[PDB]
Amino acid sequence: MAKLSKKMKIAVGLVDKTKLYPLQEAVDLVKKTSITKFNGSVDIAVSLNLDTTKAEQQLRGAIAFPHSVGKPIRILAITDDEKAALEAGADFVGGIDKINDIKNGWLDFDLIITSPKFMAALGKLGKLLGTKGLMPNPKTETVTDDVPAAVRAYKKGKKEYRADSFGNIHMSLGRVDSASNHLVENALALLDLIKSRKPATVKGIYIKNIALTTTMGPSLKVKLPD
Amino acid sequence: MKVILKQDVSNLGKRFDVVDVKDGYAIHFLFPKKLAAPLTKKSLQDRDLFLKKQQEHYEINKALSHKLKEVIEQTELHFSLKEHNGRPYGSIITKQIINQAHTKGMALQKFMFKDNVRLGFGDHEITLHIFEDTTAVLKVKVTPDNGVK
Amino acid sequence: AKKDQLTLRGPLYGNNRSHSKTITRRKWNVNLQPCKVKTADGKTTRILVSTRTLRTLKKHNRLS
RNA sequence: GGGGAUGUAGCUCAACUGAUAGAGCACCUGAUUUGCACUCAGGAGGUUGAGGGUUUGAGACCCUUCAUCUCCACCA
RNA sequence: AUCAGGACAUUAUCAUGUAGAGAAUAGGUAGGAGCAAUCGAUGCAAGUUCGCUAGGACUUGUUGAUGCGAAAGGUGGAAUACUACCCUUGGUUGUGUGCUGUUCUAAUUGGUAACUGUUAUCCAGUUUCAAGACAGUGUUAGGUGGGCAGUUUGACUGGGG
RNA sequence: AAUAAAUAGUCAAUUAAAGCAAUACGUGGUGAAGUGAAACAUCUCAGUAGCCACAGGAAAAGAAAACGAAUGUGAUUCCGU
Ligand SMILES: [Mg+2]
Ligand SMILES: [Mg+2]
Ligand SMILES: [Mg+2]
Ligand SMILES: [Mg+2]
Ligand SMILES: [Mg+2]
Ligand SMILES: [Mg+2]
Ligand SMILES: [Mg+2]
Ligand SMILES: [Mg+2]
Ligand SMILES: [Mg+2]
Ligand SMILES: [Mg+2]
Ligand SMILES: [Mg+2]
Ligand SMILES: [Mg+2]
Repeated sequence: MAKLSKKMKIAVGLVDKTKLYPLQEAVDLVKKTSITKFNGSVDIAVSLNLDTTKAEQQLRGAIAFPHSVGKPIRILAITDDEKAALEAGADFVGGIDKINDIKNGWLDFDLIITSPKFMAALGKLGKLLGTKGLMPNPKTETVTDDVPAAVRAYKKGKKEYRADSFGNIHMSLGRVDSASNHLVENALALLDLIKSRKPATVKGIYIKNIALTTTMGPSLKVKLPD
Repeated sequence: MKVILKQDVSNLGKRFDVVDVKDGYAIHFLFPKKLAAPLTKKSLQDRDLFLKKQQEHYEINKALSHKLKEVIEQTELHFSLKEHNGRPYGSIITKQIINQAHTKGMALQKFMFKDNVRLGFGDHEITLHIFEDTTAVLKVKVTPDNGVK
Repeated sequence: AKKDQLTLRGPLYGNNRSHSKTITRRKWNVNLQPCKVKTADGKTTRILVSTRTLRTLKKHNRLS
């Protein structure tokens, strides 16, 4: 076994890997286990009983958090109504010209929002943007006729969720300096949404494990793990 | 089920001990060898009483023995710089009674039957091995100072 | 006969139900086994007792 | 009535569990003998049982079916 | 009862790793680009890990700080540190089970022999011999089973078949 | 007695048991088939006949770890509904 760092032995010593830590207590502990000088993320890993090979069991969508996750997102809007997207708070606007900029390698944005008309031009870039995950999806409400309202929703803290190949969802709930109640409310909203998103084909226990962690922390097995 | 063995066997228990084995091996083959009675007088509680009391006197002996041994290992303030001639004879031939004239009161009692030194009680101008055993199990070594008064 | 000597509990006659629930009379016999019971260190008779009675004797330290 | 597995050159089969289909046999050609056969090597012979779904990546993973098999069940 | 063996999931035990591309071993896939250093480096010799036959680390030192270019370039479907987590696989005993394989015996068995009850081929007791957790017996569950039992084996029909 | 003790065994004394009938009633064990179902195997016949054991003047049962749905009844047995 690799020797744990000096700070982490202390942090791991603060965490019982066996105990079923109640949410609230976990959030307060997760904030305390942040050993970093930078403001870490508070992240949740939810292990689901999903066969993501099954299209009906592929879980993907978006959730609007009640509270901001405290990460600024740079939004590129690809729309004919560039003015309304800018007034909605898009950081970049443009039509086909920005698609050409993306083709030339400009990627100083975190999210693409587009109108249905532009997928044919963006489809040619699927190899570059898709590998980076920047490709808009209707299932995420990133393909919409009302680009300005969606832009506002993402600035309000709307995030996409996706199951990995193992049926886990990984999402960032907030920052370590965020209020503990806000992180708890964000965590509840995700768990209730996940519960609501049950495929009719999934028999038995749907959530196998919930883990909260920081960017640089141990995982604090949420109450009722494994 | 719990069964007490009265003498020693290689596995399980040593003399008076208790082992929680299945019905299994002997039972009607254990009684004839009466090497492990079910309990003392077959009574769970009565065996409890008996074995408990026996090993309890045993461990109070353990306690007094530990006391003696450690007060020796920590103190051993038994000093005798008994006048030593050097070229002429000089040794620790001060039996042990003079040596125990410094044990009780100033230090641990150090019972008479507990220092199992040999008939020599030191016979050199130098420190030698002092054998004190609180019991037959605890081994105590004393190497006190010596010199010329 | 197939019976205990300490108690008197013996066989039970009943039905042999099969598929189509056809009736044929059958008999359940007790698990008679031989055992030796000491009594005041003497008279170690080789009695034939059932396994239930054997368990009762075993839990009673061979008392009967 | 379910449960599982199989389907790939004409045949017999690897299956290349996604980073772009192969072997023996069937057949053509070449060499190959006085002749037959034998023998050796190239070429040809593949739309991966079919349809749908996912991702940048599936004959290959998933759904639906088709055919086959082995199991069970199988008191209208 | 004991012993030995693997088999099993596996306690406990660390190594091991390249689609290509990208110097990159990328095992994958998550938070996200650092973080260790007298508990001491870099370069080299001596061993070994190892196939992508490249690469990988380690320890046997020197050494004494570098950094480090997988911190920060770099291309790549996949990416860089480090928190990860899962690891691929085996590594040794291994855990507690059963699985065949021995030895020993007290259970138990005997239509071996002897003695006694006893003027007695039975029976009982005590031995001795031979087996032995087998066997036999009880319960449960498969297979074979006209040996045996209970029944069935239609109507029309220029009589019946 | 085997075999020291002790049992097995042997002997003696005392006390009870045997059997019968009332072509009838009770309890328990065991327990069919003719027949019906318009066949027959489920079922019925039927726990009947029969066989055996034990009685008694009756026997059996009997004083709630109960009925049961309520401000409920309060051993067993037998009759009507
Ligand atoms: Mg009948
Ligand atoms: Mg005979
Ligand atoms: Mg047996
Ligand atoms: Mg049978
Ligand atoms: Mg037949
Ligand atoms: Mg017949
Ligand atoms: Mg009939
Ligand atoms: Mg006719
Ligand atoms: Mg005719
Ligand atoms: Mg009949
Ligand atoms: Mg009839
Ligand atoms: Mg009465």
